[PDB]
Amino acid sequence: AKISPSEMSRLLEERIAGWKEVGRVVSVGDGIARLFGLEGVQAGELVEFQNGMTGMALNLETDNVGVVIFGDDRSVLEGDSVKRTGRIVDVPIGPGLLGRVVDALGNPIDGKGPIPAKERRRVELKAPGIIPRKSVHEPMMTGLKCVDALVPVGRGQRELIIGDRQTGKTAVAVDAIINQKEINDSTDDESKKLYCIYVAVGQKRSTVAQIVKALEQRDAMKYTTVVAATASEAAPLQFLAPYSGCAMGEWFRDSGRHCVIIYDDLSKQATAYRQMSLLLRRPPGREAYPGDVFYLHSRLLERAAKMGDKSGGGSLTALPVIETQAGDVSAYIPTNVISITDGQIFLETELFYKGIRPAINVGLSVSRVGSAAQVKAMKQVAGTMKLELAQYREVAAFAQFGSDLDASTRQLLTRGTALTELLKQRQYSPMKNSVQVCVLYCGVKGYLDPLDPKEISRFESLFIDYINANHQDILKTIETEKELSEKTEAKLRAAVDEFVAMNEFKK
Amino acid sequence: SVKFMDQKRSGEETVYFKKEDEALLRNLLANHPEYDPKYS
Amino acid sequence: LVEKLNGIQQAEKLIQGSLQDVMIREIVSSFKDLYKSRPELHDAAMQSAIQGLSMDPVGAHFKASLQELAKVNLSTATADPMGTVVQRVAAVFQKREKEFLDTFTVKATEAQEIKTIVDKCHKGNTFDFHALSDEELRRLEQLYSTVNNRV
Amino acid sequence: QTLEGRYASALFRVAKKKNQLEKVYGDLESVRNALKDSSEFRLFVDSPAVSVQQKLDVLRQLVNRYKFDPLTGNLLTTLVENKRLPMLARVADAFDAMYRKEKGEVKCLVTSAKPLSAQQQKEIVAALQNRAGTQARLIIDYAVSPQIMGGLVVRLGEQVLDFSVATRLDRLQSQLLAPL
Amino acid sequence: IERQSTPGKPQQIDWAKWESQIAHKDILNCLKTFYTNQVQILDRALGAL
Amino acid sequence: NHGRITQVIGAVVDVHFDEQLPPILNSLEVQGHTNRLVLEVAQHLGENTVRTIAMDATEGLVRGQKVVDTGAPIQVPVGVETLGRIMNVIGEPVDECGPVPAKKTYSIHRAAPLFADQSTEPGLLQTGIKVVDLLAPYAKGGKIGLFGGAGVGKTVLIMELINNVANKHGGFSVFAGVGERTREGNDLYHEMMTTGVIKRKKLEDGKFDFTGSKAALVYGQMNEPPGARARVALTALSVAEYFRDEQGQDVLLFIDNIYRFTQAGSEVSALLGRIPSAVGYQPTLATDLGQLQERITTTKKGSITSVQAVYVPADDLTDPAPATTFAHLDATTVLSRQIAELGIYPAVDPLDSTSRMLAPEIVGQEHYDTARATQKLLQDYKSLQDIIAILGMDELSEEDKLVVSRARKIQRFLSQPFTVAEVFTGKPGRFVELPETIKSAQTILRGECDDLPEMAFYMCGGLEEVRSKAVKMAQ
Amino acid sequence: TNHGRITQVIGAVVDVHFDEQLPPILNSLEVQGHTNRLVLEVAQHLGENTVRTIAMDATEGLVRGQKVVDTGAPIQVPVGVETLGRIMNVIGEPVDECGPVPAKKTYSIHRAAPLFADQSTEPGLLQTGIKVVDLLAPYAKGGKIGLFGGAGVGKTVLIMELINNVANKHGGFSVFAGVGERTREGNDLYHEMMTTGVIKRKKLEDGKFDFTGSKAALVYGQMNEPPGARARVALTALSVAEYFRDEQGQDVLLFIDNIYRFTQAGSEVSALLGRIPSAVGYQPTLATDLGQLQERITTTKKGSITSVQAVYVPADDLTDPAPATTFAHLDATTVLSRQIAELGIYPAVDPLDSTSRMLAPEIVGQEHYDTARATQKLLQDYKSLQDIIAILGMDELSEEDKLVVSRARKIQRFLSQPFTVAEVFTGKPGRFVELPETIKSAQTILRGECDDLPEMAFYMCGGLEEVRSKAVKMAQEAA
Repeated sequence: AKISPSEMSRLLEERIAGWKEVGRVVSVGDGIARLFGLEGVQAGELVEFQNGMTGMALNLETDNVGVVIFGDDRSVLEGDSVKRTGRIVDVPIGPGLLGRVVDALGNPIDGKGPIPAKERRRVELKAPGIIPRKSVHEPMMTGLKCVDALVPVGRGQRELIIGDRQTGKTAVAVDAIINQKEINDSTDDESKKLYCIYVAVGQKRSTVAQIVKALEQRDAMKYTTVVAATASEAAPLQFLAPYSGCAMGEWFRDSGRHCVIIYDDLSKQATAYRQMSLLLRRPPGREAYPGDVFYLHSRLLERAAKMGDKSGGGSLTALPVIETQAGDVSAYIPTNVISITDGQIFLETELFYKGIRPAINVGLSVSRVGSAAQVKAMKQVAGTMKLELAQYREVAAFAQFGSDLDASTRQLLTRGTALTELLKQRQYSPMKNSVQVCVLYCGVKGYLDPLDPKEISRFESLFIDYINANHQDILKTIETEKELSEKTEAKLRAAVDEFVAMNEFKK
Repeated sequence: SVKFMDQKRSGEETVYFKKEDEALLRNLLANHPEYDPKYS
Repeated sequence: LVEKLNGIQQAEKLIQGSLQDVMIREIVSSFKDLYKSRPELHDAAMQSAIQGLSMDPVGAHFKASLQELAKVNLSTATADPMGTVVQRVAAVFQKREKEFLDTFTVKATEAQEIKTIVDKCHKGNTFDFHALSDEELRRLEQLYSTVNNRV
Repeated sequence: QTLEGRYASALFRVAKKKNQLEKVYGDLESVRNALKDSSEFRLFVDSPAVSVQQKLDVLRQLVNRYKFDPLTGNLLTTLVENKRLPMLARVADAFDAMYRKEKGEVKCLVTSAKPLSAQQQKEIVAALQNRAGTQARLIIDYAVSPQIMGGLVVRLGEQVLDFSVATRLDRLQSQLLAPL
Repeated sequence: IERQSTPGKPQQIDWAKWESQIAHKDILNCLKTFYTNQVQILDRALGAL
Repeated sequence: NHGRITQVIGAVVDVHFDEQLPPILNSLEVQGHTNRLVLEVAQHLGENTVRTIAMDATEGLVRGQKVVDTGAPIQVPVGVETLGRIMNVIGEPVDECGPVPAKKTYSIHRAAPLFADQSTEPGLLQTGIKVVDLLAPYAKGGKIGLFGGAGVGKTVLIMELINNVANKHGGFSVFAGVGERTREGNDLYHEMMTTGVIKRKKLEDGKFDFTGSKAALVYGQMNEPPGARARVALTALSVAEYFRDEQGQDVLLFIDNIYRFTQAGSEVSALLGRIPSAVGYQPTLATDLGQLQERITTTKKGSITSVQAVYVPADDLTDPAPATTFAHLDATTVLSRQIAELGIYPAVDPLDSTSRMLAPEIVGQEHYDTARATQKLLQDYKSLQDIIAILGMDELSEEDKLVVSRARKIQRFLSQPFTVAEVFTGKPGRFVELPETIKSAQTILRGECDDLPEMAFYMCGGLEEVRSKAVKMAQ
Repeated sequence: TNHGRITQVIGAVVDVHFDEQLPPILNSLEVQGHTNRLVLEVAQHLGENTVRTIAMDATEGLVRGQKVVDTGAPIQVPVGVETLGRIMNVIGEPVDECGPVPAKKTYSIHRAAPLFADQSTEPGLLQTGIKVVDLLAPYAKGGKIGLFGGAGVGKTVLIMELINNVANKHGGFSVFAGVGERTREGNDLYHEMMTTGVIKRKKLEDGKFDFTGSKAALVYGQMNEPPGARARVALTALSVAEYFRDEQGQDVLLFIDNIYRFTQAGSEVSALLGRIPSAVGYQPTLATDLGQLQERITTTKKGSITSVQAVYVPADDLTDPAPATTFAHLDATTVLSRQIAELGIYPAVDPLDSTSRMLAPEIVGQEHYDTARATQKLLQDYKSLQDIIAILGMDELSEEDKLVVSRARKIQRFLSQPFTVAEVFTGKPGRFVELPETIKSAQTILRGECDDLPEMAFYMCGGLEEVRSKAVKMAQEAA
């Protein structure tokens, strides 16, 4: 800081001296300006007006130049002078963003201090090529059970979370973020810590504040950052926020570290791009979108990658989110984003109201990476679980008509109901991998078939407390070895038997 | 109606042919002992 | 303590912001008056532009007012619409600083009240105990919960 | 660039090549002044009730009855053939604003009220040493927002030197409201 | 207990920053004095128990 | 600054200034005109030309008329003097009771509150309605949406919420009508003057004294141009922002047919020269709405609870306007025609309805479990509609028949006769507390009311009324 | 060399002004003064010595008045045995990080198709080792093959299996073209080809490399690249293959992944190039732009190119204009379905949508033709009982209909087989089923000499021996 009289006045006196390329505004409307001049402009560079507002030059026509404004157009007055800075639009990167909330351009909005970061990065960049990459072999612990078992996620993947409104899309990502605080606290190896970036496009600031509050309540902000391009924020900011997030994540990807980025409401980006192109008089396509939507999302999602041992070994995982209307996934945007991703996580309202929460349909949901992004101990259980759930999904529709079936089919129905009641979870209540392994072991080896379904919701909880109280060694062994030897098998079976002996349920 | 009929059909066929495959697995090795590896 | 220092830093920042805001506004209004009042500035600006086609009174007056302000010690000044820009700006300065210190410091009236009416009436050499008092001890407790929760 | 820009460039080029510059130069000023003073030639140009033949006939009568070159007549015949006669004034403005350019520029300029012969001389000589264009035929105007300090536009578009009071004042204020 | 022994001591505020970033430097000093006077007695009770 | 009209296209006016242009959003007054025609600048086009939208009819304008720039945007008065008073978009009162003697005026256009100046504290409202109190709890200090077509009971639902909240509120309140019927506007005005929400008193000298009023009114109705329909919600929001910024009070804000705010833009952008989007909507369909919604937010100074009625054209919830509006709401209530055709009122679809204040960390676990069990039951009943329509209930098993019975019973039990419906229903109103609803739902799910008939739950409120009606029907 | 000046820039479209000697259409222009190499392809002539071109790389950083140089010829890709074992871009530049291509020749990617007088050859049978393919949709040795399907049905997996089962045994060369597919997939294909000897990279002490052998060439225009590259990379790979066809007279294989991206990359720019959109957003020049490609892919009296194109089908809609037009350009067809993949029947080939010009009694004998048609009749008969089964039930069906349903289900499970590249999904080993074995097994199953066997003995097998073994195992485990 500084003092007014002796310092600031001297500074302004030193500031006032001035006399005698540049351009002038010719047309203004709807957050977009059309200039005449600046023949040496780079397509895509920042532009500064004579009132502090900023802009980005996109349409370098012959007569005029098309700039999109980062704010309101009340400042521009059709004749204002305009100057080019020469900088391509760029954002800061570093660990100074961790714990902070910033707009699309790196300007903070938490209201507590500036951004201490010295190195910047260009927004639009070339993705890495075929050679500086490697296969996906490490898992990304989501904290959920159905995901971590049947729809695994790796480090370097690009997995879509597609569903309807109010189905549990943001909650999946927030649980993925919350599950990492234990993994990060129990280490000081940055190669193993997982940092996080949450890009909120189109959301309202109340929602973003609620998410920040939910993370601060759980100490899940010292390894995350947020990029809020809300609805009041102009279309170019909603357009640039995901690319700013990818720029912030490429620091982790390139510096040997790992990262995960969640683009929330990725359709608002396409809405904003439609808006910009239609106000820049570019011609539309079908549903009024342009043709550059594929090049809009491919640019963004191809920056997620798993680099080789020569480029550090980092990663940048992506988890975009999409809201469909009436479950129509035959549309243009869902189809585009599905055709450029390594998996799918479908979410349904029928399953959301039937009682299945998270409401993940494990039939349509897939993961092309699959078991490579999955632990052996979890493979052993999840294979059987997927088979049993497939059989249950096949048979239950015919079974529900009150027909009378044999015991080999009654067992299928019982085990499927048990697993379906196991995979339910509370919001913001993630679980460790070893605990998921133990619970799914209890569910798969038949310690829930005779038990009542409605009781499982406490059979789980109590069992968890039991194995967190008296059997920490099993969890530590599973966490370290990442497999189930016969010793751990027998110990877990004995622990489950002791628990069922010590406790009593309705069956 | 569509997923309804499809899943009902699939379940009914699965149950029927599961029963039939159980019966055939019971009565296979008798009528075809040349395949039974128990006798080889 | 950390939240206290964040708050005081933000307050100082907004103080200096509003200060420079008014410092510019008042100089501008003063020049808009002086120009329309004085005849000489017109031909001076004419000559300035003419010689510029190959200092102006605007920059001259601005720099003059800034230099006259830089060594004022705004604490020593007068009321709000007191004419001279220093007398126009130091009112805002002092008032804002008072509304600041009253929010990140205790007030001497609050001090004097209890110092002279509550505490020493109990006892002297050590100020031993407190059963010798009225119900307003509870109010003193509330005062505690104000003071430490503002400081 | 624009339509009138194209026609003005063609006329500038051809008159720099074959006939002369001064004839067409004086012609463009006379035509613009006739348009801006008669108050009926403008409607004659804009109205569509006038047939193309009557248009060409009146244009040839103006050719004969006034000091007039064949290049400007061919220009007018082309603008009539292409339905661009309403673009006369615009074409004239473009031809006067790069340009009308080898001999001497015409510039706009503003004050508050009547200045004096002394500072008028000073203004013209200063703008002349700045231009280094030996011929300058200017304009006077009166707009009082820029309080008295002399603002103008030497007509080439990319030089609007805003020597004014209120403009420098507002630019300075908006500059010094910057943070720190 | 686990909470108040997991991070250990990441707070450890540094007055070198705030003495510079603040212009008053009259109440900051007394506040810092209070802080350093309380932390001494805290560590005292800690090592005493 | 003076300007001239050069061109006129419906609700759009192109103006030409000579010396100095006005900024965007600035107001211009037309002089050679009968009424007070106001134009709001929207764009700049070059040649010192400006494009503007008119707050009234352009019949009578001339290419050459004179226009005066006011130098600032539209200014609406604020204070406790606007209370108990109607005000059009330009602030001019149309109550025929005198002028507005308010000291201060605010601009129609203001930037939204920042990120740091927000406070998302979870509260609840006591609406007295069973469906919303159970399955879609309303958030004190948040946004609430009533989505519906034509003839499903949005206006009736808003009037019931007014009766059950604003009178029992104490603080201030505002009502905006954006392209709704003048009949219902006058009806609301007279109901407020009856119930004491508006306290008009005629002094001996013709003046009036609205001291004691607790509700402002802003009306831009169907008999208005689009420019006078796309700027009324902003007026109402300014009137409420004055309260919840300076006075620090918590306010309510009921808005009727916010969809017109977009419809006007749809019948304006074609004349402003913009390319249409999918269904003729604008490219700014999201920003023009978010700049309105982000001004509605609880902050550290005060609070705005908001209740917006959102039209749904052609009963299509996939339209871009409601699709965008869904993202800005904290609570939702989607009305349906299929349920209204069954005579159920309010015709709320409890599955399309949702909320953020349903989690067990806000409402109890008994409330959460009852709500989720009801939703499961209604979804299981919906899943059998096809097979019931084709084959019939006889094909079903006994568990499915019990499910269907309980689902029909809880459908008929989630129906309430309001007080404002007494004029076309006859039956008196029934306020319903939350624990009675929860007990009734628990009992209906358990099976303590399977003996009763199905038509005994229709328009009865609690369960004692249902049992009394079953008794009387036994005869 | 001429010299031009950029006039305006709109996305992937660049207008350029020349003072004299305009370039013909499709010529290549190089931008001067840019960070990396930037090439433009002329697409239209607008007037006033102005042209309109499409950029191969991103236009970010371009300036009006920037200088441009015409090359006097379209995008020339290098050719020879030096491209073998190596990856290439749309403009021929390598992206394998192993050095530059020391090719002694270059071919223009834009050429004219072979005329009608250059006839095809006999319909040679192609053995892939896949059962449903070898049986119902035999692939031709010298003709085009199509793999139509949406997302998640096994297109790139099927292409990888075909590569493992064909390219390694093939004595001639081979080409792969990735047109807007995933980069993970490109890396995996490159690693697997380096593993299985299809590529033989040998690093040297002096820092160079040696790709001797390595009967494969790779070309990539992946999603990250802009339009203009995705469109022309197919022409690049097709010229690389036409070289081996015409001059060396070799037989060539040509695998293409997501040819649909070509059309998409046209539709991305047509409206910027001033064209009016077609029915559902596609460009008007869809059929001609696709036929100019496809007609260059054909057998002649100098060589042969067997092509295999994967066609994305959005939303499982075969009525879309792109696949609708592509169907007419193919000799062999293979349509993948989701309703079949949901049953775990992989490969998820629909035998009632798959067709082939080769399935005729004169080419394949009547033992094959009648067997295939009987299989299709059986499957259609099974499909024509789904509603009766869903409404009434199996109780109403006669024993003839129950036999039909059983045999159809057995055929359905039997056409499945495990691939070698799906070990990391299924864990099971891969199989290679010859065609006589397939015909014997199908004839046996249709004749009724396996009704004694169960149904679950088929869903992972490659013959009847494995079926009997699995049934034997299930019977032993039953007691």
